[PDB]
Amino acid sequence: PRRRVVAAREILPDPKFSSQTIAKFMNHVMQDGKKSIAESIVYGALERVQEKNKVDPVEFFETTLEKVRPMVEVKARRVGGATYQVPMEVRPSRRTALAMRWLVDAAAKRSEKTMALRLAGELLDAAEGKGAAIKKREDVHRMAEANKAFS
Amino acid sequence: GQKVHPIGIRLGVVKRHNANWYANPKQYAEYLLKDLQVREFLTKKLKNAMVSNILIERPSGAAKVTISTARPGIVIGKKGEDIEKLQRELTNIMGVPAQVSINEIDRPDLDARLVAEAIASQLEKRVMFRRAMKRAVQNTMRAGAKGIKVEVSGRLGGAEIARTEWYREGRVPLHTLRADIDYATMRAETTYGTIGVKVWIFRGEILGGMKQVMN
Amino acid sequence: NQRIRIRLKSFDHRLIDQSAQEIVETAKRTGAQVCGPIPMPTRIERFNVLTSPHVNKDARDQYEIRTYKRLIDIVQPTDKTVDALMKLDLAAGVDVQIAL
Amino acid sequence: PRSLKKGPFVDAHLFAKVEAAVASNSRKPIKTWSRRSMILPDFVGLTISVHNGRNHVPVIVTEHMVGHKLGEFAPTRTYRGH
Amino acid sequence: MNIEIRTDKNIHNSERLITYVRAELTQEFQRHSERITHFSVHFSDENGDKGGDKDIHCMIEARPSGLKPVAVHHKAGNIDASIHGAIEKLKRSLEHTFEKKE
Amino acid sequence: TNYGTGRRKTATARVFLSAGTGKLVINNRTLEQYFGRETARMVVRQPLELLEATEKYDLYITVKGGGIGGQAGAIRHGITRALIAADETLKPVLRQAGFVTRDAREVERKKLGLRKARKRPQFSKR
Amino acid sequence: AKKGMINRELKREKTVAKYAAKRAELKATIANVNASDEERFEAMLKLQALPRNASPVRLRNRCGLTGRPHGYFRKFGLSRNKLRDTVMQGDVPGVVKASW
RNA sequence: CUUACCUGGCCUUGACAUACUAGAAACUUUUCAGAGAUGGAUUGGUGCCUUCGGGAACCUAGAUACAGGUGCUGCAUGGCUGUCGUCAGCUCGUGUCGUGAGAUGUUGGGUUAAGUCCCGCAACGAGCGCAACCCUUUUCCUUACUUGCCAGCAUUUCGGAUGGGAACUUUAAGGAUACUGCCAGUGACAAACUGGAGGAAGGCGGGGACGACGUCAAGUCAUCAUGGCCCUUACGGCCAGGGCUACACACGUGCUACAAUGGUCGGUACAAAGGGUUGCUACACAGCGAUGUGAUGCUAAUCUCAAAAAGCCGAUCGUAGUCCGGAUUGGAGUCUGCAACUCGACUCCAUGAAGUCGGAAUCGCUAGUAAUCGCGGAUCAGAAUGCCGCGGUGAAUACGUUCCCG
Ligand SMILES: [Mg+2]
Ligand SMILES: [Mg+2]
Ligand SMILES: [Mg+2]
Ligand SMILES: [Mg+2]
Ligand SMILES: [Mg+2]
Ligand SMILES: [Mg+2]
Ligand SMILES: [Mg+2]
Ligand SMILES: [Mg+2]
Ligand SMILES: [Mg+2]
Ligand SMILES: [Mg+2]
Ligand SMILES: [Mg+2]
Ligand SMILES: [Mg+2]
Ligand SMILES: [Mg+2]
Ligand SMILES: [Mg+2]
Ligand SMILES: [Mg+2]
Ligand SMILES: [Mg+2]
Repeated sequence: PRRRVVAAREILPDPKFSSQTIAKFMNHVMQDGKKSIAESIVYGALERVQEKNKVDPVEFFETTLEKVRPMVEVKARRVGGATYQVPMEVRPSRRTALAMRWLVDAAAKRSEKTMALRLAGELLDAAEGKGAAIKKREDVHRMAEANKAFS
Repeated sequence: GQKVHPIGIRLGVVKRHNANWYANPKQYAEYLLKDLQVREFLTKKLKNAMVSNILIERPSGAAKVTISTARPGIVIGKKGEDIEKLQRELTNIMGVPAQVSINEIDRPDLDARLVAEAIASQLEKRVMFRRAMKRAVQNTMRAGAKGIKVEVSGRLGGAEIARTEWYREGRVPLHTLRADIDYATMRAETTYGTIGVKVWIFRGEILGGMKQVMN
Repeated sequence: NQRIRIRLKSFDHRLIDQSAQEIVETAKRTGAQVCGPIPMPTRIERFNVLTSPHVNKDARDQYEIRTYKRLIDIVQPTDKTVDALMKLDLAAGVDVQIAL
Repeated sequence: PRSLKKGPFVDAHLFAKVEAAVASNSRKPIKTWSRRSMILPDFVGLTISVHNGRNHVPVIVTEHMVGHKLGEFAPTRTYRGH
Repeated sequence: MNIEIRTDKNIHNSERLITYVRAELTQEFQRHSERITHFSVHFSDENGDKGGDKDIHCMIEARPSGLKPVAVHHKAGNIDASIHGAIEKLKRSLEHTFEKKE
Repeated sequence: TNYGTGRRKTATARVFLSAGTGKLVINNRTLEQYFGRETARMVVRQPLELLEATEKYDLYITVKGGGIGGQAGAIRHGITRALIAADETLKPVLRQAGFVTRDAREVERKKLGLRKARKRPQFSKR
Repeated sequence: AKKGMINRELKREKTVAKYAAKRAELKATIANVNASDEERFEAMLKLQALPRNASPVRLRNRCGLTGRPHGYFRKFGLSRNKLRDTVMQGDVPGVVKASW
């Protein structure tokens, strides 16, 4: 806005793992206020991924999130009637938000029977290093690298 | 743009309703229609007596009309015969018998309705509109209102193009709900059509809320 | 064993409270014991009325009317108390029902 | 549909005209405005002219029509195409 | 662009008028093409059942792809004159806006 | 022994607290029976795990109005107030947690000319 | 509305009042089980033979002051146009503006 | 019916008011002709007051001014309403300045949401607007103990059901509280602005009413009133059928879907606001069902509408135009009503359409908000996906004002 500084709201930690990050991820998954189904989906995916390799689900999630987080982005600047995409750094909150959104969207566009299965597949793919969220991270790096020249 | 009714906005705040009775959901419509009929009858009967308010009350299986008049003599009658006929007509109109009471007005030029009728009379008799307006404003301010406002709209002077003209002096804080504002409207029927008259009179700010009014 | 039930209905809570206070005072003068006044849920009735003569659906006035109810019991009443209650006058706007 | 327990509906004047016609033997059409009556089984073999809004259209009542209302055979609108 | 033309009770409207208005308006404003998606013209007679020098009001409102809708009014003694005045004013307004936005 | 009242979104909870083994009843029912949703149970349980003295108390709870989330919030508020009444020294930590505060958020009414409190009809400019 | 409309409404009400008793008796006979089938049929025929205006279904509510057939608002008996005026003059007991 | 439109059949001082004359209580029972409006027959009563020789009611018959008009003109008007726009502005008196139109005040610095406030200044003063007074929600206290409530006691066909209690929830009137009040900073040492303690709540706490001077010959002669024109055996009045529901098409606002964050089946929890005597109806039976019969309690914090649904637990479905979707059509019914053909709502059996996520373009929304889930009401014999309300679950994102508009 043109004034004020709106403060951020507090997301309570999830029941099972007591993680605010996992609670925020559930909020990203949630639709129409169906948070119970959101938790069911997320926990089913986490159990599925834990089945493949025996590791802490919270540690796996945060490692994959760090893998998928962005580094650099451009914000369009309209001067002289031209786009002038100018690379810039982004705050950690934006980093986490874009990472989570990319993960969820990639899972949604995957092709398994259930949201839990395809979310687990996306987490595994991001851990490996080949996924749609990884591709969006690569593309944003590529474009901010092409336009590095400007400040 | 448009404005809320000055009385309409203060019913439960600093003013009281003009009707005080209780009815069950079934007899409410009958009571309201008959109250409107009796008001219509009284307005026509007492046209020349300078009546200001009518308070219709149904205590129990009966009726009580309170008429506020500047000329109690005409309504009362020289020998009191007129009041008997009035109560007879009221009992004919309303199923239960009605009793009349009279409230004498001793400062008529503080009542918005009376001022509006006075202006409308001159306007129908073809006096200059902004002569009548200034006369009414000066009379009310001499009476002692903290402010008065007059509005006259229509074909003033017979003009083909209708217009509105107003004059205000003193204070008329319409947006203040705790202020005593009397509002009145009247119609003047002239050979060239209708002219509308609106009067606002401000009698200071009421203190203590509806409790002071003793509702 | 006789108990008298009193029910007051009005459109003005100030008037109904005045009436109930007068009833309880009248009972106290006679010397009987009375329970109340007991407030009862108020009824609200709301109506939407178009303000433009011809066509403006969004420009309306919203009015409401409220019905206020009050309950009183008087127990161990005496012959003088009942006659005092009947003799007491009634003001308008407050419909009073007396049940034996 | 009208409830069965009430039974079929027929106007009194139309009913009486039909009984007069059947009791006698005359093929003169019965002119009427009761499009809301039901074609009773005794109506078969009679010509009944039914108002359709501005004129009376004839109907020769046969076994098929029993159960329909009179107005179902006298259309009220004139449409020929756009 | 889709054309939605409307009149009032005084003016009197017909599908012939619809076809003619659509044809003329498209012919005049054919250059912009994709820039503009919707036209709506409206016709009235003000003091209906009387006469005067203007006595008829034409309006045309157009939606340009992108920028916000823009409107134009004209008063004239005849339907054709009102339409021509409104067309000229629209042309001038659109030219000015497009030159401004470049 | 010590009483507390909790309120949240039209829901009201009456909480009675007395030192005991750890029993917890809601409307003649257990927490698992009453709340089939895990978030509600976690919310109900936060205040007494916060003081690390969960099983040294016994609770008797009644609730009315609202839905599952509102009832859970009301029950937690009642437990917090019961603890504060029982001991004065609990209030600073409980407030630091934020349980002492009473949430005042409520549904906003529908408004004239609008589909909902804030949502309004479509105004197309296609 | 027109005086002809108002007079038609009044005559319809008068006819309904005239024939209400016979209509009710015929309907009771129709709904009576112990009554014979032929009696029920005759009751049905008489009810169908009654005058049309005797049927209350043919009555339309009207403002009373103006006779307008829309916005009737049963409780007050006035159409919205006149109800707003009467309310905001202060002549309708208990009715106020609503804000909640 | 509404109804103002059309086809046809009818009346003419009129369906409604006042003025004049004469006879009759008003009214009332039956049929007959007809589509009805209407017409022609036929029964019973003869009432209420009187200086009773005449009068009130309510009819009939004649005559004349007249009634009647949803006919025209919103560009002749009153009243009412929309929009710029809750935008923050708009103006006066006394002074001054200028030949004058006019100017100052209302301009300059900070600042506020704001012509809100503090400093200067040929200005000094006022009014209408801003804010406050009004309703609702959050915390607590007093009064009130019902029909509403059940903490300590007891009895229980374990149901606050009972004897009981006045604690708690609640109900509905009256009060308190919150004022930058206090601390640490900033600014001219001014207004004012940041960070803190305490508190349920902290810097307008969140919503609702409240519409300045004025603008668009803006809308409404069809709510109503009203000037001026028009018809008067019809542009007035009564009636039966039909129409307002038509269908080569084009637009605006919605509802339902295109499924697995889901469909179906079984079990199982948690609301708030309203409605009910010409009505809501416990409960038993009959029916697959819409419903019907008997019957019970309610003029209601007492009886009732009433089943809350999303939700949770278990089973099946396993990506198919499908166990997704429910348009269209064929049979059989219930109910409301004088009467469901044109043209009603709902129930059962059978059928199973387009649709597999939608061009350019464009809309709403900053928090208990959006999204989603169900419940009630006004109108109303019956007939809501519309309108006005109620509660349940419950988000995403604001770096910033550079380019977009007002
Ligand atoms: Mg059928
Ligand atoms: Mg115009
Ligand atoms: Mg909602
Ligand atoms: Mg609310
Ligand atoms: Mg008329
Ligand atoms: Mg009806
Ligand atoms: Mg019709
Ligand atoms: Mg106008
Ligand atoms: Mg017009
Ligand atoms: Mg204000
Ligand atoms: Mg017209
Ligand atoms: Mg008809
Ligand atoms: Mg229509
Ligand atoms: Mg299906
Ligand atoms: Mg297909
Ligand atoms: Mg209905």
